[PDB]
Amino acid sequence: MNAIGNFLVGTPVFTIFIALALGYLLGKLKIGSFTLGATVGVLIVALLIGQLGVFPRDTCLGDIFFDFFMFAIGYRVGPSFISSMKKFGAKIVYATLIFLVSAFIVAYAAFKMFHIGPGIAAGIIAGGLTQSAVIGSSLETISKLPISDHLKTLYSNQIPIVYTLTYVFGTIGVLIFLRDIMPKLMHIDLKKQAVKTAKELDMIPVPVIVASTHFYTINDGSSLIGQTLGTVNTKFAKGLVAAGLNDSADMASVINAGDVLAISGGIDEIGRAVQEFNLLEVTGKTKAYVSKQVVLKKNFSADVLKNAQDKGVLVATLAGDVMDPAQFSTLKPAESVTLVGQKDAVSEVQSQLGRLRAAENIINYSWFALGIALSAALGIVGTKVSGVPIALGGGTASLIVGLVQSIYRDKHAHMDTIPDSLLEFFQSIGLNLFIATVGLSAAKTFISAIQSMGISVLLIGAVISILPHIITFVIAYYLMKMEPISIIGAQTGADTLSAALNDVSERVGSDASPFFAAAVAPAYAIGNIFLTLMGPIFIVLLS
Amino acid sequence: MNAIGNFLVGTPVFTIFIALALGYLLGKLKIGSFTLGATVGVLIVALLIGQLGVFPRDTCLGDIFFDFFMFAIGYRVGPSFISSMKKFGAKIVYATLIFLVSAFIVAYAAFKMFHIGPGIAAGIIAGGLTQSAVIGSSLETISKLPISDHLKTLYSNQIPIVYTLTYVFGTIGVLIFLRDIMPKLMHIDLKKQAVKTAKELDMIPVPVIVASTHFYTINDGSSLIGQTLGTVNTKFAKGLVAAGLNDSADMASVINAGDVLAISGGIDEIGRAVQEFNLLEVTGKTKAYVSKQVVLKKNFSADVLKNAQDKGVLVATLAGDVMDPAQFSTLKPAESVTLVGQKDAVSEVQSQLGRLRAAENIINYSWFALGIALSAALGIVGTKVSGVPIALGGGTASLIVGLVQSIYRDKHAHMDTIPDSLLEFFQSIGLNLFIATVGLSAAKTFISAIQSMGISVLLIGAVISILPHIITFVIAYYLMKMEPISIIGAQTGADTLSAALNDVSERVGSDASPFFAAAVAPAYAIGNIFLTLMGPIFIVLLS
Repeated sequence: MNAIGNFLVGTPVFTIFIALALGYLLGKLKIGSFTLGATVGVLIVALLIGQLGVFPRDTCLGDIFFDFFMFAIGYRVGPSFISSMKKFGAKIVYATLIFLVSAFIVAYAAFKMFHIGPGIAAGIIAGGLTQSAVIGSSLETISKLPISDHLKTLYSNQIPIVYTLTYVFGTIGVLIFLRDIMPKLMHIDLKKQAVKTAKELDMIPVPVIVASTHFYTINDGSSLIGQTLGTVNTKFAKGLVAAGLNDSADMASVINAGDVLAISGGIDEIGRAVQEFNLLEVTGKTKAYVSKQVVLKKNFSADVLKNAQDKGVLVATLAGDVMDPAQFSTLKPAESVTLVGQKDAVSEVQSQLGRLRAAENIINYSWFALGIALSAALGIVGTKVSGVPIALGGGTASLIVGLVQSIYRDKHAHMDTIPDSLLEFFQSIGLNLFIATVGLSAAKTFISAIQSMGISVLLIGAVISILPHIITFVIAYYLMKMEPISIIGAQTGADTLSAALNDVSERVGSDASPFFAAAVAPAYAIGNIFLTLMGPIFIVLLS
Repeated sequence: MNAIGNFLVGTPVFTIFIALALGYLLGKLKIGSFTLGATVGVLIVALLIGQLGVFPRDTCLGDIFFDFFMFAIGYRVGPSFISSMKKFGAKIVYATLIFLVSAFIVAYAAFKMFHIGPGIAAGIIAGGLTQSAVIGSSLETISKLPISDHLKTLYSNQIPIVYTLTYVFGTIGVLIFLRDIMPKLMHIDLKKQAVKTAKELDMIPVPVIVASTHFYTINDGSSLIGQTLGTVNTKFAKGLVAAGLNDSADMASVINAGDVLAISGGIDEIGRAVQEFNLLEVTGKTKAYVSKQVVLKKNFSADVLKNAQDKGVLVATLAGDVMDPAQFSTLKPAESVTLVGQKDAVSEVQSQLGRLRAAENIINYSWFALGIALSAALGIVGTKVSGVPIALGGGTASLIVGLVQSIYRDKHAHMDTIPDSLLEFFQSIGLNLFIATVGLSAAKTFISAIQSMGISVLLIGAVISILPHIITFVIAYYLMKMEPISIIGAQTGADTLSAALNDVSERVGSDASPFFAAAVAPAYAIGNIFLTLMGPIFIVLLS
């Protein structure tokens, strides 16, 4: 099997993209009502592939794709972050500070009970709590510690092996617990509860009757013949604007036989007018009638918005449904109205109302590249506390950069934005590629550590990974009376388990995935910082 | 400036994603009617950034993104490749074999005239003809050559520097020549000529009147009252099918007052029926009426397709427009019909006609990963000819894999496909990232080679890069009577200038970009192979 092993180690792209192809197929497997999922299928396939030969750890593609994934989450959760935090931010910050202290207490108790060594303790924590930087901080701390050189070398060798052994369960077992067992224990369905919580806020509006233009043709003998376009437009009720005879929007032309009288507005109102006047619909071939999206200026005038109907343009909300005239005064700057009608009339009221909103299909390459560059530059930033180095790291820096960038783009919508399909693809493939890389990097060491310290360390790692979640769940749900989706998001952020984000978001759906990411984000930063600090203090205490 | 240089070299992601952000902004600059373009803006910004400090060449991200770009082109050009090759494939293969021999003749003549050394000759060819593997093949050949060790070392040192000096002009000047000067010299507009050539084939159909369902409400006193749904459906002309009273598709129910009579078909025909019966349109809230896309089976029955109208389902082409019944017999297997109507009736005729077609919005992660893995595995393949190693390489292997994968998916459409927006994003960012990486890798050597062999080598490289294009253009347009877009594509493929693909495709537009890529692809492979072989023979001849 030396040929297969040599080929797989020689070509890294082939291995990481053949573990990402069979991994998804394995993830699509459904047993009963339980689906393995893409992340678990990739972490299972990558280990078996990595048993074939030795694979060095690749920090060149995996880290960049993880940065892309974190930026995708931060950009997708941008607009709703403030609204989510105003409702549930202090509860989440009080649940992130309970999981961490509970994990500290449980780990200390188990380590004291089972006389666990310092290196094994730091490896177990780094694996079960799914924090990789713990191994580096522990290496630095054990280097500083005044111990014998042989003991320091022994601990520094023990740390990576225990981390690799425990990390396998700390990604599958914890994810299964907080994704399948947890909703059942809380007597709720993940999808249903997330959708209901998102409906409690203004996230998922009902589908609205879009207001469009129909090119009706006037037949001879109609009562509309002999009357001006302005007269007919005034005679029409709200939600029915005459956009102009033929291709002209002038208000003084008379309706002679053989002319097209384009009518814009809602479907039911247009149908009532059609039944009233016995008009005949014709699929008119004209490119002079359009719907534009206008971002209101800082001092948008109410008079022009009110008189756009008189000018011949239908004003509607961004969704597409026509809005009541009384809503005109309630409108505020930075809100995006939609003007539907003739080109000449829509290009003037837009000129007096604000500026055109950029469509979602166009991709802002400069925006995306600047976001990635700033994410890297911010992840560089760090500082040392009590001789222990900490930093924002790729995850936190990318999350913050995505948040601020999406908030700025939402505030000023005249610039283009990265499409949601692209963001979803990056969110999916970025985390899965990182999981594949780490699984391929650590499979032989895992099977070797099955033989030595095989059972005790694995079981203690499972206990330290599972028990804090249980106690924090009991405290939050039975005493702190949270909502289930917030509990799950706060725990996922506190544990710093990025693998759970993709799976829980895909089970929730795109409707409340922004809510889940918003719940995760504040927990993620505090969990990252405290878990990074968790290793060195444990080493100092135990040894 | 040592702090800035150290930070830029230390963080590679920051540098390559800050040269990709300012690069696009510089590319958006428009002077007169000439736009620099994304690729030239990135190659200009990256050189200035690379002058700050020394940057090692990164073959880890750039090569993978180039593979992604080539796969994106190969997948986008998949379905139309055979149709394009049947019309213009031999002309393209006869223009790829003229550019290469012309370049050989011109390079040999210039090298003999100016007593050009072997290493400088191989570097000039590798730079002007934009083929990087030439430097490696030349290094191997000069290693084999029985020359003095000092002379061999001198040539091996000279090759990279001359390549770096000449490569700057061989990417900007040639692109400008074949993108701006060439259309003007051919008295055609690139966009207009490409659109006309694509219209000559069946690529861009005119927008078609989509056939949909309107939920009309029967009012009291209507002539439709007292008649069965089947009777009304039979009384309706072609293109007007009664999809069922209320939410039931049964053919025997009578039309009582207060019922919704959903009518499916074309807008103008529905409007004529509305004028005939004075029906009132209502935005009915029902999810039981849908349009599905059915891929016909190998033995699709004509009887069921003919009687779908009687059953209550409108059959239409994949575009959306209703089709004539006489077209039913002309339909063939693997063609995708569209069935519009009630859920119960559409889920049965589909069951007897074939299988549902997968929507474009869904992304096939397994398909994409398998494509990338097979591209890498095929790029591994190679062989040696006359002691000179050649291989398919990333470009050719990825192009072939994308072609065959897209053709297979088009043949069997029941499986999902990678979205076109994602393919476009990869095609854009993949090449630009590679350009940024190579420009950052070679800027100090470029400015240094400005001082030594600054003018003569640069001018000879420009001549060898430009003149073969001119003579092959004259031969093709004035004697071989080609079309302009085919000439441009064949030359771009023969020169193996992947940087021109993105810019010419973006100027052409998405309408005929598949035609341009199809014209490029066969030229690309032969150009790659012959340019790879071009170096060693020149070294052997000159020295």
